[PDB]
Amino acid sequence: IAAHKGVNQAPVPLKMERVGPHDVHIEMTAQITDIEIDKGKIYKAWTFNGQAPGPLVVVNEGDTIHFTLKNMDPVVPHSMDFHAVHASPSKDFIDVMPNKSGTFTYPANKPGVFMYHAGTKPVLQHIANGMHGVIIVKPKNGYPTDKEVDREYVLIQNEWYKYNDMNDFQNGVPSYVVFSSKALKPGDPNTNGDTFTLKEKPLLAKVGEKIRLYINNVGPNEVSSFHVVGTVFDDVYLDGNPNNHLQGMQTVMLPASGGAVVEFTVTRPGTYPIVTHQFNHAQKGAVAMLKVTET
Amino acid sequence: IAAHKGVNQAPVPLKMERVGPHDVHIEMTAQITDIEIDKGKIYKAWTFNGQAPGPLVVVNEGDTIHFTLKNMDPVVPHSMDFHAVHASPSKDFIDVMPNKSGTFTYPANKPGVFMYHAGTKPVLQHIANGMHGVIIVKPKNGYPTDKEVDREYVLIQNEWYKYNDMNDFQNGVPSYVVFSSKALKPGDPNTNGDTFTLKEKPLLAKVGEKIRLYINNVGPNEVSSFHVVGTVFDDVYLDGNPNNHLQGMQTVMLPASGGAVVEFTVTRPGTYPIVTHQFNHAQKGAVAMLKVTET
Amino acid sequence: IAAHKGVNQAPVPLKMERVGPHDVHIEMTAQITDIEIDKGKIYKAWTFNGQAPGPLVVVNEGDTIHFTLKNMDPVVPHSMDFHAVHASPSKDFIDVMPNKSGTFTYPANKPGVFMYHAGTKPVLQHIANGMHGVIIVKPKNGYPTDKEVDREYVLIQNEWYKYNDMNDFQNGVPSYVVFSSKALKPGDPNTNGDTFTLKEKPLLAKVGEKIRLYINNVGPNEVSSFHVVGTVFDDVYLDGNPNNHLQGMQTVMLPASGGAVVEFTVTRPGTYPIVTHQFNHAQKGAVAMLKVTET
Ligand SMILES: O=N[O-]
Ligand SMILES: O=N[O-]
Ligand SMILES: O=N[O-]
Ligand SMILES: [Cu+2]
Ligand SMILES: [Cu+2]
Ligand SMILES: [Cu+2]
Ligand SMILES: [Cu+2]
Ligand SMILES: [Cu+2]
Ligand SMILES: [Cu+2]
Ligand SMILES: [Cu+2]
Ligand SMILES: [Cu+2]
Ligand SMILES: [Cu+2]
Ligand SMILES: [Cu+2]
Ligand SMILES: [Cu+2]
Ligand SMILES: [Cu+2]
Repeated sequence: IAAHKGVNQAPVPLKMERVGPHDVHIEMTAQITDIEIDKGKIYKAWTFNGQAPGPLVVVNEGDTIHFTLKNMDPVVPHSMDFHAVHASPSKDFIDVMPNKSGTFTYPANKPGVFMYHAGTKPVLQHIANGMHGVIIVKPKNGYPTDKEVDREYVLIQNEWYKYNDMNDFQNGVPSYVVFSSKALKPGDPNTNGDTFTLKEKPLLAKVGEKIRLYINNVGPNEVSSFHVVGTVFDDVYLDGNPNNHLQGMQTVMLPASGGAVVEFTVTRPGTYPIVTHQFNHAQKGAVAMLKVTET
Repeated sequence: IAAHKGVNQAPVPLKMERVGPHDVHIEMTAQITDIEIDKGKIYKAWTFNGQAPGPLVVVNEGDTIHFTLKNMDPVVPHSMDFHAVHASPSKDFIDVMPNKSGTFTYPANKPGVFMYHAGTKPVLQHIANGMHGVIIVKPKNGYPTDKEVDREYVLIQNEWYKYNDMNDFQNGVPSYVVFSSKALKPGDPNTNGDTFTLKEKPLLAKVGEKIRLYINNVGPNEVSSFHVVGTVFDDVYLDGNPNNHLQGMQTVMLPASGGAVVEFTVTRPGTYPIVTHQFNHAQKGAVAMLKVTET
Repeated sequence: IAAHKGVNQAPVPLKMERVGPHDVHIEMTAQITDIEIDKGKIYKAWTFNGQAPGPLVVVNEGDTIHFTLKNMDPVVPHSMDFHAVHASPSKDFIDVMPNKSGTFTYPANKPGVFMYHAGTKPVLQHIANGMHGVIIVKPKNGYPTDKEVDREYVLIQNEWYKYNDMNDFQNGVPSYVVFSSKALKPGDPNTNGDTFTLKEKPLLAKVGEKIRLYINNVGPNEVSSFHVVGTVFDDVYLDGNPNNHLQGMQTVMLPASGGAVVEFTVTRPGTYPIVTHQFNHAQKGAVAMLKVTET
């Protein structure tokens, strides 16, 4: 796009603050930012806050979100749809024009691990170019396995295609399929959808821990067969809803936009790959690593 | 096919009548009928009753169906397989030759939302060319959320490929992916798998209602990531069996031939898109709309 | 590969023996063996024991497996990952060099129907070339429907691509998609992933029986929409874990590496096709038959 040539807007931190016992303000940007998705390969991504997937958002079940989008894009409108919320899409998920802001308010009344993404037509173009992320809604009553979990991380799967190519987006296999991790607590990694960072800087854990991953497959196009090598999921909550409780799964099927909370024990020191078991995607970049040490 | 050149047989209405407290007669045709699947694009479909997907069939759990197929096709045999039924496929799902009729009888002893389709080899050819549809079997004891539902519709997803091209059917991406809606009660829309009708004439509902959709992904080839923008499914029954009960899902994973009953509340006036969240398919036509008014 | 030219190593039988009330020894080979995947089409497969998928392994919940791999391949390293086990992947799923042996030990503490496969990079290459199979872990307390089942078989789905072509493995549609059956008890068929054997020598059953299938979709790349024509699954246990219990499903969604125990009644004599309902795959070979006789 001519107005995007040479544009690379520095990442802006997410802003969020609680404004009542059940209300939270959230302010994100829409911005065009170079991301290295594979070694030597820069995708000039359409992003929230300069990250793809965008920044993690976490609220409590029953929170109403007062959401502000500041469109830094010089020429393309953007918008936001959170899958967490009940809202009127033709009122509340509408476009914010270049160099403008818009504020929308809506409730998050269901617990889980929800995709969010731009809702601007063509939505496929916006998601593929990098406008996706996850919002976690914490159940008012937690999960029944909460006492057993020792450590937690968030992982997101997404695809990357040929650069802003709608033909490829609709009809082509993905060029890369990738994991990223978004921070829940200080010290957690916070990375972008690329083929390498979570291999070279693996997630960390300690021998014997029960790990929880909040996961979502944001697509745009592919389903995910989520698997952690060398373990079996003790407990899985589809879409992160506590009611949806499965046990002893080797692999979790995730639709496009599909989330889960999975929990597994790592019993031995060493490095545990984390994959989509659709191995063409795994080979095209969708392998993270978890390093488990006596530390 | 030479005998299909210029053939466009007018749609014939489904016939069905109850003949006992647990027996129902059903009579459908197999016919070759031009359907506009996208603006300007006519697919000379292989159809039941001149619709693709075919007409909706609804029976009660425990009903035995006495099924008659009248093959109006001048040259191609057709047949019918209902996924609802227990039957001998090599006896009961057999071909009916051109210009002949055949009657088969079999029980529907499980509740849910079942695909039906032609069972004539190559089955891929018959389904892709348009020989698919849904039969709903109503649970003897309803669903536990029945009292909460205010309005119901049926939606079906299917793909369309290059015209009667077996190479494309087996190896090619779909050209279109589409929703249609089939009527449950007088006044309900009854449409065909196309890219536009449910956008231009959206399904209707009223602010605050709990909506139930009986859905099925008939394929032939793709899985579906079913999602309704601006809401979360309060309750989902996999394959429409009341036992298979999930809560608070943002998106429902549907295999090829996969069904569900999903229920969600629309809280605000406006237009709610309904998608497969595999966005390449959504962009190739698989977006329906639900218009929610203070009416 | 030059060292594989003209190599066709005769299948070697699986070896397994119990060595304690909760310990079992297992010894498999890695070997290069010509398999006919379709009529006239020989794939020089990378295999365990000369079968693709490899031989069936069955242990009891709580068994520790002492596993030996003898690499007969003249030049390629191989390894083994069982999805059943808790293990350190970077210690326990490591390569065995040509003409060497390696022994690894790890527990199987969860019941179900688990994929196993080579864990040697690129893992996609190893699985696609034929290094996959299933290990069943029998629940300590069986399934709640055990008393109702009259007959059991194992079925595995896998794909075959152009011969050792990593580009095709990653980016290409499968050339064949196939079922095979592995023996649970003397007299059961034991076959390889091909387009024809289970059509020409169908599985056998008797009118009125409840059949259980232990199934797994090993991929490498595709999800499976598993369906048995002319019946509905009475009971399904996702991943073969008794807790994960669904009822009355027409079709079961299986991710890549995904397993299940499904149970269905055949009510009438005749031949029942067994498919992935993603019909492009079915047309490319993924149809088995079950012949049901008054015998
Ligand atoms: O299980 N992943 O190689
Ligand atoms: O834009 N569909 O959620
Ligand atoms: O034709 N398979 O249901
Ligand atoms: Cu309060
Ligand atoms: Cu506010
Ligand atoms: Cu955007
Ligand atoms: Cu969405
Ligand atoms: Cu009666
Ligand atoms: Cu009759
Ligand atoms: Cu037909
Ligand atoms: Cu079918
Ligand atoms: Cu003991
Ligand atoms: Cu030993
Ligand atoms: Cu190997
Ligand atoms: Cu694996």
